[PDB]
Amino acid sequence: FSSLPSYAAFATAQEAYEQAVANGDSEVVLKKLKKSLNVAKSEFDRDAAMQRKLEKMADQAMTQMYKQARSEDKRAKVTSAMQTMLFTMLRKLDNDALNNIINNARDGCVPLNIIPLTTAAKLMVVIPDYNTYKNTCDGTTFTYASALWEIQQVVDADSKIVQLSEISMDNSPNLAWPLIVTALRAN
Amino acid sequence: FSSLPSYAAFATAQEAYEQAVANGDSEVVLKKLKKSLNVAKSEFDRDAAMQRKLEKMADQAMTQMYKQARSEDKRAKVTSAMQTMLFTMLRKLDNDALNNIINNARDGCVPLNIIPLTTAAKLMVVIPDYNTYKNTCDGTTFTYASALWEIQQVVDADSKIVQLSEISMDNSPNLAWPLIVTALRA
Amino acid sequence: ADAQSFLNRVCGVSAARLTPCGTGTSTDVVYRAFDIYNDKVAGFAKFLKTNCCRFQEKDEDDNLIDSYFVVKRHTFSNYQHEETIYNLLKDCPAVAKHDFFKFRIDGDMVPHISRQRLTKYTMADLVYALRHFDEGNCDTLKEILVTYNCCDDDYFNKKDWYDFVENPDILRVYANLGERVRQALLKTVQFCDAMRNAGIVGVLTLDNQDLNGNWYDFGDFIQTTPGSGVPVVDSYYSLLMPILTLTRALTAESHVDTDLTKPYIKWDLLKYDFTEERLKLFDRYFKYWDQTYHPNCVNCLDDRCILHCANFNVLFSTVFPPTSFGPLVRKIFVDGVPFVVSTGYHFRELGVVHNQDVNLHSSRLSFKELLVYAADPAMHAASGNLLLDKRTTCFSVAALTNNVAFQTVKPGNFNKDFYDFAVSKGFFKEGSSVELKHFFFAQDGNAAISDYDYYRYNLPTMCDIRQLLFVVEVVDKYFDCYDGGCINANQVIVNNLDKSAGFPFNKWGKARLYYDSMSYEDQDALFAYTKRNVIPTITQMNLKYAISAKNRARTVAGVSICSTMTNRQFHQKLLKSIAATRGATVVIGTSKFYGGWHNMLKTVYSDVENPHLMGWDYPKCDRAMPNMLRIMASLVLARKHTTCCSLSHRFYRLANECAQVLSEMVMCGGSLYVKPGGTSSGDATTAYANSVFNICQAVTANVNALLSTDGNKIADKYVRNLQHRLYECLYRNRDVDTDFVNEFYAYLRKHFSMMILSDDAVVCFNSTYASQGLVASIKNFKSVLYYQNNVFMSEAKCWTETDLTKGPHEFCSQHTMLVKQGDDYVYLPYPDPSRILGAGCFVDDIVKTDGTLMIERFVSLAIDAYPLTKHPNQEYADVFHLYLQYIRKLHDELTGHMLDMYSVMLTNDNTSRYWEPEFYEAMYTPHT
Amino acid sequence: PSKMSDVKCTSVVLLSVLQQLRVESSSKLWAQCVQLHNDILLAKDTTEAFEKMVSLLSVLLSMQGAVDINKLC
RNA sequence: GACGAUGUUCGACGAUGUUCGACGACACA
RNA sequence: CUCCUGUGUCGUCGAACAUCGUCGAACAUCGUC
Ligand SMILES: [Zn+2]
Ligand SMILES: [Zn+2]
Repeated sequence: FSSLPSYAAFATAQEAYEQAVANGDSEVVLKKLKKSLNVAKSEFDRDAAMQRKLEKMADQAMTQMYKQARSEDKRAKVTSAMQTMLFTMLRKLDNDALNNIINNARDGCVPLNIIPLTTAAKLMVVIPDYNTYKNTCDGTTFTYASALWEIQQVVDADSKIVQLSEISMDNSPNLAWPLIVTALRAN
Repeated sequence: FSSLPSYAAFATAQEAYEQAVANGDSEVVLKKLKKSLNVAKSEFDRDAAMQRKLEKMADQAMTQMYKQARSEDKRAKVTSAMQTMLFTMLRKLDNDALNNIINNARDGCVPLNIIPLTTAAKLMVVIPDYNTYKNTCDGTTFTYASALWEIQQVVDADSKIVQLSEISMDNSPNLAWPLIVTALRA
Repeated sequence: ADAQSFLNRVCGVSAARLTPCGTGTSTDVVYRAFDIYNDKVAGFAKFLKTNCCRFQEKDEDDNLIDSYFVVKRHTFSNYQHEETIYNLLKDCPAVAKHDFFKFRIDGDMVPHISRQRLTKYTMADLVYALRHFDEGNCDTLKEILVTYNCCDDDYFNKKDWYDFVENPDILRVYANLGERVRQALLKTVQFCDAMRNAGIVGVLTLDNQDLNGNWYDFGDFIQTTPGSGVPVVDSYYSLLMPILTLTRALTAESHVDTDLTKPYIKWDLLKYDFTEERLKLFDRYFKYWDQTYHPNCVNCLDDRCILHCANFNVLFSTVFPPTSFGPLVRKIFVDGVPFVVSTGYHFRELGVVHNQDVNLHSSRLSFKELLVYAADPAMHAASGNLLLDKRTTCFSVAALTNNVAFQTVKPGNFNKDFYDFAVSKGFFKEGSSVELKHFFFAQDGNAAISDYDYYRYNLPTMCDIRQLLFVVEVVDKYFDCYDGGCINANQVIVNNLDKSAGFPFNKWGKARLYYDSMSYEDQDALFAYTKRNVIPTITQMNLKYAISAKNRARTVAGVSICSTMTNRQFHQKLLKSIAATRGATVVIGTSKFYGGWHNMLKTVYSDVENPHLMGWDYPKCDRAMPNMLRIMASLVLARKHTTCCSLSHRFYRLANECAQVLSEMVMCGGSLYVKPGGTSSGDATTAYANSVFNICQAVTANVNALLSTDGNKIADKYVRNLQHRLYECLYRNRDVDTDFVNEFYAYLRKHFSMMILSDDAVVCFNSTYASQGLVASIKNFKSVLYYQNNVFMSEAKCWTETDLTKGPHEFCSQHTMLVKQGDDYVYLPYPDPSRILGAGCFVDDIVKTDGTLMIERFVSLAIDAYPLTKHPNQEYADVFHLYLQYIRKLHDELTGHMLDMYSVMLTNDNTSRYWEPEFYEAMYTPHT
Repeated sequence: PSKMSDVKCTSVVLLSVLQQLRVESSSKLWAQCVQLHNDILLAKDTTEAFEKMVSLLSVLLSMQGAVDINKLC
């Protein structure tokens, strides 16, 4: 706190006031030394408070700079995550079926709802009752979306593998519904 | 507020100021005693405010730690306090079916499926001994959950179906005796 | 005798076996529905037809069939005029025979006109029966349904046969009239062509057409030069339109040769345009509707043109395959790597719309491009498996994973200390008024999809456009006192920055991450990009874990961060100006504390003369809300952007709102479904679009109540002129009459006061007018909901209060009670005591059971439960006193625990205010 | 109090206890438990809520998780 | 230059009030 | 690895401003010598 011009004036005025009070002279000079001690201490408190203000400004700058060094980190992390996800889901995407149905359109613009309907190589059927199963996925192969699918790995609501022989009319109250049938587009 | 060093200064200043205003002195004496009280009271307000801030921060940091400890205790003692609460308030209901079921299940006669409510639904309960079988069942009727059930078949541990006239005091040690009985609600 | 001679003359030449239905004079049929407009009366009401003498025809076996020989007895001038006008249109096949003749009735040659073989009812009768529906007075509708083999009386024997939610087979029963209505439309077009070729000018009304299609009553027709005739078909088509989708009139257009006895048309699977088909459908059924129809609403001229053409598109889109709507993907090469991204959209209402900034062959992706490419459902659906979900009837796009997710809800946590305290204070006894009714209900894995399946209540609803684009003007007048427009990214006030960011952005952070990662320039660039492109996003449904009185699951819809981020900049200025205005109709942002409830109530009651109160509800408000009314709400909200956005910017913002909130792809479970319509819970402007829809339905009920009364019996001349001009501004005027819009708005605000919050309303209406039929009653709301919302509003959920000293029976789940508060009588809102006790006893977290950590919880519950202390029922006040005593006990035991666990006091010198009613009492008094 | 409020609160506590024992990992059992709980909470007659409480408690006692002689000591 | 008097000037402190911000909780649509 | 939008109130903490008071201390004016 001694790095200010008014701190030296404060120390000097204090020393002069002490040398005066060690003698006890007349009040005409004593009061003037008290006034000088004021001017010193007043400018001292002024510049010290200004020093506190500037130190708090520096602290605010430090926090604002420690927050940007984390906002940029988070931005880079989420950018990497997003584009990794895009480039990853794109590898199970590009094939000849998609490039075949797109090249048949008027201007390469097809609806989205027919991309999995005509290019997906795996179906998933969720079946609530047994009559729905009997009318939908009876047998090992069935027909949906103008294709021919090949049942494999039918599971239940608990994600336990159900065998094709357990799905009967009498055993249906013994297994947890719905069943999630997985199929593969037969070539 | 009385233990700080400023206590003596402020007290002496206030006492001298009252004693001087009670005297009726000149105008300079009033202002000088007011000056003494001024500086004393000001420094006292200063360190008293410091103490108030310190004590408020202390109380805040204490109550935060208390809340943390209690929250951790609540989240840790769950799954062991919920069960004792459940049984405490199940004993208080004092029902004739729930108490029967609890007593059987604490003796060993636990069910194997949900106890049905319809007139022709199947119930399978385990029976671990003969004396447990002796008081719950006579002849064909099987009393469980304060209701009559009619036995269909009784099996042994190895699913060897046994009849009813074979379960007796002398014939008991010839089995493994987790007999799963079956019955429908009468 | 004379009657027998008259009968033989009425037969004439045809082999008609007639029986005298009624007698040999006028029959005076009981209350047929007419659509009249002359210098005295105007409206679509039920009048008393009295100048006909009908004879019913019987075939062999002498059993009666549905063909009548209506014989009129009008004067000579009209006789010759109708004969002259009929000798021209006679060649048309859409014209009933007429057989003009003269018969000596009393001695002197009375001239008669005998239209031949016409059905008991007309098309106006069908339209009035289906539009003004009364569940206990629908004899004409039953007779029409039975006569044409839609059903049989054993169908009406059951309960709720009319309901759309319960018994949704009434949809099939109605759709059994579709081919009849469609043949009527074709015969109307034939008649219009004959009128044009013969040079006839006249107004086509609904009441001059059989339920077969044949036309008659050429009374007000004027002859002109042949080839230059002009039919007027505004009222006809407009009154008819709401039943073109109710009865599925154009179902036969999905078949090969447009007949129901043939297979469906196997549309090309890659086809998405369907514009020539829409123009063909329009020119085939609505040929003489003389207003330009834009199949693609991107070419429209303003928002009224958008509403018009979108109405027609929502009719015509029921013919095309459902796999041809949704985003239009396209192969994009991002640095030699082929993407599949959305470069358009095909709406059921807005036609086809293409993105303007589509850049094939990119090099690198910035942050906003990564956002718009990770938010599209194109890359997520093109890469996932197919899916056939047999649990719903909603269209399922794809499964994003290899297995389905079955999400459950847990029960609540019992707060046993509060319950023990309550039962020690004498609560929860046998036969008590205050009992526990609000619990935490648990759900199993089949709850999310069973709650998503309730979107089956959103059916394609075509609206009466000529009245919808007048109701929209009156609603816009209701929303004039606000200030809206676009704002920059640095003016947006976002609260709760740590909430989820939708799908897929919730894999990487909350909304804080995406609001800190994007500079203000990135957000401004994204917003300015959504004004030239459509960004389809994905919402996420997930079950709600809260306390309620019904055991039905509750889902919430988490919309993405792109959609919310840009909708905020679009709408937030207007939304804040709505929430910061007091004294208006939409009481959003008005508090109930500090005398706010009293102020709201005193504002509703403002100046009504014979005031009654009234309140209704919308069954399945969010599932069943039609798409036309949601588009109308969006346009009314966006009408504030008259200087910041051009016309194309506003259209592309509307397209984005639709593609993101109205008909987006919903991820319910781990699979993408197609949402048919409704409202997304998590949309930025839900509580305000709901208010616009509420006011729209109320104004529609009012115009239906005023136009459907006999204008000959309105005793007041002012209201009679107002009804005349209302009809003339609906169906005879194409432009906007701002003077009459202001006049009707003033009429409503004076005789029908409203207090609208999101789908919750209270009305203080003039009871004398509502009894005479000059403002809306509850039956008018029931009718309007039936035909414009596809729900049946049961009058057991509505209420009515004739004594204003008791407030509304319920508003925002609060009851109202007039109490004395310091020489003044004020209205105070009190809750349901079961709700407060349930919030006390059952919590949703194990730490909220401790109590001492959660004293502010009970302070807030006691703030809400204070006004119960003014109730005349003693248990209601005991609720509040119980909460205060429990707060005191909690403070005592917290102090004990702090003194024992630690060793320091915690007086706090200020916690004694919560034990005493002064705090809570001052919470309900005006500030100063 | 009344024998109804106690039954509803006990059914809440009982389904909590069951959920902590990982019954949610059985579709059929959890569906039945949820049905019984939601039916006890909406019940009006005390003589049927007790039957559904019997059924739910029997779901709990058929397992082997909760040591029953120590709880009911 | 001193004496007395008022007020102007900053800083610390106390309080009140105002407004904004962060966190927690409750209710409603 | 899940919990949306909006509104409104309460509680705790922090910041800024204004007023008053506790005051410490410079002096700008007046009267006198
Ligand atoms: Zn248009
Ligand atoms: Zn704008």
